[PDB]
Order: sequence, then structure tokens, then C-alpha cells
Amino acid sequence: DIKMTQSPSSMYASLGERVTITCKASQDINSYLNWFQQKPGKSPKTLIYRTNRLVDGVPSRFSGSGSGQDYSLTISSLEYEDMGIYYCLQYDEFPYTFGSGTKLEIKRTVAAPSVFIFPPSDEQLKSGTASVVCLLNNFYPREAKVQWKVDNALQSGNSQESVTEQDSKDSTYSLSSTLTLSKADYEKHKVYACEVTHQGLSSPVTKSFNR
Amino acid sequence: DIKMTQSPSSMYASLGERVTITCKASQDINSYLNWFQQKPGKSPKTLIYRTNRLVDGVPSRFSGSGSGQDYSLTISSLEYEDMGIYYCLQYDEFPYTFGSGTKLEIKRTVAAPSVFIFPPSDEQLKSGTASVVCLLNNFYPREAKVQWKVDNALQSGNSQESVTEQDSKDSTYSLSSTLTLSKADYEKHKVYACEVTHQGLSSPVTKSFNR
Amino acid sequence: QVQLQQSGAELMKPGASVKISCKATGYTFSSFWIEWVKQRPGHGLEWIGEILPGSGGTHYNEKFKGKATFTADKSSNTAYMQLSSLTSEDSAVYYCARGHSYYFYDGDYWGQGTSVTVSSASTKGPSVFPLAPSSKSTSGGTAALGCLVKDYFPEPVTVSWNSGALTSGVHTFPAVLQSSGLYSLSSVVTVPSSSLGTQTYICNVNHKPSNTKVDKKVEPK
Amino acid sequence: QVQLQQSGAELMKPGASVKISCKATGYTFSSFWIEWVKQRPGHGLEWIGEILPGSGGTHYNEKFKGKATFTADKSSNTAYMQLSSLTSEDSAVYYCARGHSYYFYDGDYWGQGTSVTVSSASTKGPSVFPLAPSSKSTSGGTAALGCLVKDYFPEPVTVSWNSGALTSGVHTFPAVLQSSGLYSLSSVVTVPSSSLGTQTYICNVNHKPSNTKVDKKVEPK
Repeated sequence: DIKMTQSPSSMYASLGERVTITCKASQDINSYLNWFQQKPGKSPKTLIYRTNRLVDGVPSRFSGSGSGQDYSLTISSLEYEDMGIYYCLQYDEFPYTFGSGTKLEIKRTVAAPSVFIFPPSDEQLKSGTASVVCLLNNFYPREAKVQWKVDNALQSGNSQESVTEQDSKDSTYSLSSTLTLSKADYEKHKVYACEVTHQGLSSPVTKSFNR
Repeated sequence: DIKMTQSPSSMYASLGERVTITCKASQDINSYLNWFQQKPGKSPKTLIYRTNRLVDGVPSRFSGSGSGQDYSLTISSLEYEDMGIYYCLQYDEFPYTFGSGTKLEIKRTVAAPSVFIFPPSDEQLKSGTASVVCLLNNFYPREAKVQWKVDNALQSGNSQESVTEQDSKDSTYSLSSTLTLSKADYEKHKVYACEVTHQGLSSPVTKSFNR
Repeated sequence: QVQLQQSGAELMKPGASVKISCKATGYTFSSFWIEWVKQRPGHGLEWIGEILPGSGGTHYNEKFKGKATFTADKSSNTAYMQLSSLTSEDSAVYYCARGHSYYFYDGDYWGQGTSVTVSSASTKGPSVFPLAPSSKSTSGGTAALGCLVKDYFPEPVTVSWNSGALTSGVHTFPAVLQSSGLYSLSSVVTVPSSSLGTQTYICNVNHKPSNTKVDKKVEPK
Repeated sequence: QVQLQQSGAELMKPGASVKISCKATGYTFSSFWIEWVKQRPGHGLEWIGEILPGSGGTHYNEKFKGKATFTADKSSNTAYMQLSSLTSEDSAVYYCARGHSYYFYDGDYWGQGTSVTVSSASTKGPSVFPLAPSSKSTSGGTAALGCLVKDYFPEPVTVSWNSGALTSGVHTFPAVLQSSGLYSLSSVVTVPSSSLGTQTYICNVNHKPSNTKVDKKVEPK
């Protein structure tokens, strides 16, 4: 029934900034609302119940404000531990409903990536295929780029990238791109390049080996 | 019910000055008012009951004045022993209510801080993490500043400061800032700086080890 | 000690059914409602409904009424949820949370989540290969090593380094759906080049749906 | 003279209850009202209500009525307060004060205060490390040494130097709530650089909620 709106869907602030999210109902949900926080790879966690009461174990910078059909969650000072998706829920009526969820990211200084390349493992080769991994570690922003090039022939639809959420230790990202080919087609070619362009690199860094 | 107002919230005087606090009711609380004093880390202590009667064991410079809905507490001569939070309470009606409380701090001559730095302890390292402490001892005023810098890269959301109340011995403050990182990330870097700016330092003093 | 151990992640066939357990702990089981929320890959949260184990009464979210059916065993303080007539739409992560008693409520306490995939395919343990720290010393400083968890299914796989010990500076990327239909993911760690030849590490990849449990070794370059 | 020994500081679970004792001394217990005030971390004072042990009559602050419930045992001159159905809001320091008698009100005498934390957590003793006086001789004069009381819970921890002996020029900072959820705090001491290599000191950290009792040693560089 009740539509619980959350916006914006993405929200960024720097560590220390005072950030604040909001949620809109569709009727006096009478402050019967909670706020959830789901850090990546983890089940949610209740932060505030009944609009403003903080579940215990939850820091004080978190405050519950709102009423009627308008509610919001503010974070006095932002520490790395608050990156994640925040959801609101109304238990004023069945069925209980969740907001779309506002993701919360941290803004910081740029940082170029350290590019590592790993050649096909022994076992994997003692098997059928062979895949090369390239690591772009602790960089910022994630809005970065990677391109595969065996023998100076830019790959296409044969790789696969994956990114992590901000590693709280420094709010940086990390990306890994995997180039996968058979043991046979892996032997035909000699070099395996991993070009990395990023606003932190005054120029495309290329990591690669010969095999 | 009754709103007991106290203002200002902060109050400073020098040792010897005659200081005086006030409290406003919301109706003839008929002089049924008390004054409490809570020194830091200590439970309150009753000083004056029924507007002017001094609880025994309490010095004479303390005097109870006021009536109707206006009351105040004066301290003829201020000795270091009176720094703390003072509260007023009305037992003229249920429920009994407290004023917000005025903090009372001793005003003194400026004094730059002595900056000490402590490198990660042996045990703590023989464990998972490592944290560096920096001490800003016996200084005034507390309204001072500290910034962390490993390898000339000003930290952010990785430290934590804490201040003490005025150490009666000289009415000075003391602050400690802890920079915390893992044993691993602690090894990557080489230097750990603690810059301290304070109106008592004609220039930012920096304490740090190259460990 | 309020806990909520949910059954393990599983795979099932379309048209079939699946039953998720929720072992509640540290509280009077029948006093609080047990709730279930659904979360499909990258899509937020959905409230499924609830049940009061004490009375056995239930409030289903009409969208799920008939689809999900709750049950609970007071004997063992275990709540269940049977998702039947499985179809693509049911592939999601399901949680059971400790709602409230009509006597007091201090928030929802959540279970870890139970992964569920609807599919004609067979489960398949992964093959983990080592990504040893090689010549990554060239104009560098620190060393990077990690494990490659290749071709497995279904979607719930976990990795740990040095058995939870030296798990600091670890990056475990989310899985990527490869052509074969299997999943793969990589797990790497940043460490002191110096300590590369003395101290050794191992990744602990666990893929429950197939009872796999690899504890592999990373051969330095 | 009058006294008011309150029970020790404690930890309890949400939804549970907690009973604080107040042993009154040096006066006719049933003649004076016993009062309870609450004080949440950095937030002033709240009047909870009172009870006259003689008649057993009580005046609750409606905001606390139902939440706090007073009782008193004339046999032993002990007043109690039961904070039930605990939740985050109840984490605070509670005091019992000797109110007034409806005869003569010679003020309010206070107990030391009883710390109370509501948490589905487990108590956890601290790990104290030494902060030895190192090269802090550079353009200095005196020496600073202290102990670091790292990661512990709940909030009531005490430190002493040289067992109350040489405790002059000591600074024990208030605890800071770290990311882990544990508390940590530091305790330092200013001393004569000269006497740094002869006379030695030890901090005595006590964390009752876990029955910890560390008496650690600090040694320079």
C-alpha cells in the first residue's frame, strides 16, 4: 500500500561533513518508521526505530527526525563506517513497506591506482584454460578504466571486471579485470597487457608480462 | 511541567573574582529551590537548599539569593575547587525539574602546550593494529587544534581526540589525539607527525617520529 | 543473546519448493514476531510478512500470500518459511528478522540472510587457483597476492585469509557471471614486500551449496 | 554522617530489566524520601521520582512511570529501583539521593552513581599497552609516560598510578567510542626527566563489568 520514497538515490559527503537523508510516505504513518543500514556484503542492521529512538550500540551522530509523512536521517559527523545503503520502513500499516534506499558514499582526494598483473596459475594451466588477472588497488574515484591487449590487439568481450565498495581503511576502491582464454589460444600469443587510464594517472599506465 | 532556565550555559571567572549564576522558573516556585554542583567524574552534591540555606560542609562564599521565579547563586571569591556544572531544582511541584545547568570554568593566562608523541607499543603490535598517541599537556585555553600527518598526508577520519576538564593544579587543559591504523598499513608509511596549532604557540609545533 | 542463524544458501528447481530455517536464540521465542524480507540482486528490500510463533498467527504481504508460507517449531525455537512453486522471480536473498512483541520493541534484529537460486542447473564446487606475488616489485613497494575462485555455482561463496587471522588489506570482489553459466570471483591482499618469503598466507574459500571447503596456498611468484 | 552506597555499574540486554540498589546509612531510613535522577552521557539531569520507605508511598515522574519502579527494604535500609524493558534510551548514570523528610530538609545527600548500559553485546576486558617516555627530551625538560587502555566494554573503567601512591600530575582522559564499538582511553603522567631510569611506575586499570584488574609496567627507550 503506502509508498515510501527515498531521494536522492545516491548521496555523497566527505568525512566530517554533516550528511542527511529523507524519506516521504503517502499518509501520516504516525512516526512508526525505522531506518536500516546495509553495509555491502552484509544483512541490514537497525539504526533507529520509531522515527528518532536510536537502537543501542549505534553512535550518537545518528539522529531521528521527521513526522507525519516526512522523515529524515542525519549524521552529524561522517566517519568511514557509514558508507552504505540506508532504507526507511513504515510499520504504521500492513504490509510494511521499504523505501527505495539511499546509497551513501564518501568524497575524498584523488588517488591513482597501483596496477598489478598476475600470469596464468600453474594448476589452472594443468587444466583446460588460463586466465590473467590485473589489479587496480586502492584508488579514487572508481570512475576509472581498463583495457586488455594480448599482442597489441585490444581485446573485446573476453574479459570481465568487478569493483569493490569503498575499503573503509581509506575510502578507496579496487578493481580487478580478468582476461580469460584457453591454454591453447593462450600459447599462440606472447604478451599480455593491461592498460589503465584514470584521472589520477597523468598518463595510461600499462602493466604486462611475456608468455 | 515547570521550566527551569539557566543561563548563560558557560560561565568563566578568574580565581578571586566574584562569580554569580541565575535560574528562571515559570511561576512562583516559592523559593523551594536547590543548587547542585557536579564536579567532573563525580555525582552531584547539594550546596544550597530552599533558596538560601547552605548545606553544611559548604564554604560561606556560597550564598543563596532569589525568589518568586528568579533565583541566583553567587560565589564571593572563586577558588579552584568550584569549577564544574551547577544545576538548580524546583521542588515546588511535581515533577521536580532541573535547570539546563551552567558550566563554570576558571579563566586564566594563556599557556602553550607541550607536545609529546608516543609510537605504537610492543604488545599492541604483537597484536593486530598499532595506534599513535600525541599529548598536548597543561595548556590554556582548550580552544586549541591538532592535525595528523603520516607521510605528509593530512589524515582524515582516522584519529580521535579527547580533552580533560581543567586540572585544578593550574586550571589548564590537556588533550590527546590517537591516530589508529593496522600493523600492515602502519608499516607501509615511514613518518608520523602531529601538528599542533594553539594561540600560545607563535607557530605550529610539530612532534613526530621517523620510526 | 539475540541471534538468528538462518539455514544455508541453496539451489532449487523451478516449480519446486524451498524451506528456509531461522533458528532464534537469546530470547523468549513465542513473544516476538519473526519477519521475512526478500532482496533480489541489486534491488532493495521487500517485506514478506510475519508470524507470531506463540499464537501461530500470521500476517502475509498479499503479494507473497500463497507464495510464502510461514511455520514455526516452539520445541527448538526455529521459525521456517516455505517458498513454493519457485520461478525466476524468487531468486533472491531472504532474511528473517526478530520483529516485536506486542509488549515491547527496540528495533529489528536480523539473520545473516539465506541465498536462494531457482534453476535447472546442478551445484558445482569451485576450483581455486593461486595468484602469487610475482615481479610486482617493478617501481612498486608493497606486494599483492590473492586467490582466484573459478567456475562454481550457485551464487553463495565465501573467502577468508589465513583463517580470519591476517585479514587486513583484503579485497574480495563480487562474483561475475561468466559464459559457462558458472560464477567466478577473485580475492587479493596487499602486504609488505619484505615479509614476502617468510610469512605465508592461505585463502579459505567456502562454497556451501556443494559442501566445498578449500584452504589453498599461495606460491610466491 | 550519612551515606549512600549504590550497587555497582552494570550491563544488561535490551528488553531485559535491571535493579539498582541504594544502601542508605547514618540516618533514620523511613523518615526521608529516596530520590532517583538519571543522567545520560553528556546531557544534564532528569528527576525520576521518589519513594518514602516508611509508608512505601511513591511519586513517579510520569515520563518514568512504568519504566522505573521503586521498592525498599526497611530491614537493611536499602532502597531499590527497577528499570525494566530496557532500551538504548536507558543507558545512563543513575543516582539515588536522600530527599527531604516531611519534617526537616537539610538538603540532598547523593550516592556515587550507578552506571548502566543497555546492550545485546558482551562485556569485554581491555588490553592495556604502555606509553613509555621515549625521546621526549628534545627541547623539553620533563617526561611524559602513560598507559593506553584499548578496546573494552561496557563504559565503566578506572585507572590508578603506582597504586594511588604517585598519582600527582596524572591525566586520565574520558573514553572515546571507537569504530569497533569498544571503548578506549589513555592515562598519562608528567614527571622529572631525571627520575626516569630509577623510580618506576605502573598504571592500575580496573574494568569491573568483566572482573579485569591490570597492573601494567611502562619502560622507556
